[PDB]
Amino acid sequence: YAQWVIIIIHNVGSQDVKIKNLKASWGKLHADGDKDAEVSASNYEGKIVKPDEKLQINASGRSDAAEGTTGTFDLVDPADGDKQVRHFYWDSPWGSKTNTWTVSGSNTKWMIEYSGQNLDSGALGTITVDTLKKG
Ligand code: NA
Repeated sequence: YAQWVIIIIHNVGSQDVKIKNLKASWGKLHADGDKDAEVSASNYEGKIVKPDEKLQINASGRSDAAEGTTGTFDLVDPADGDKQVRHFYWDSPWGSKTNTWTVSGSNTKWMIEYSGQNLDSGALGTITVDTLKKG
């Protein structure tokens, strides 16, 4: 449980954004403040984050294995036929390997800002992702 991430998507613009394809390849997804309460990625599939709302994802390594947390998701634009906005990848591996947080993709109608990631040894930490559809 030393390897964990909290990802907070904050819609700071005026247009809805949508999450799809959340998947942890290592570790689990869990409820806020509750690593023992696992949650399904399907609870997030297609969820809309409205203006000024936040959506929180919590992921951690396994309780009974030397396994960190790794995963991906996409943000898409529900006003534009779920057009891809950005792809996201996280990795907080068990052991000495540094952490990774990677945002990728091109959709010039959107601005995406993130901060909080710990790229050194230890947990990736709490990453806030602000989203804004440009006017
Ligand atoms: Na690590």
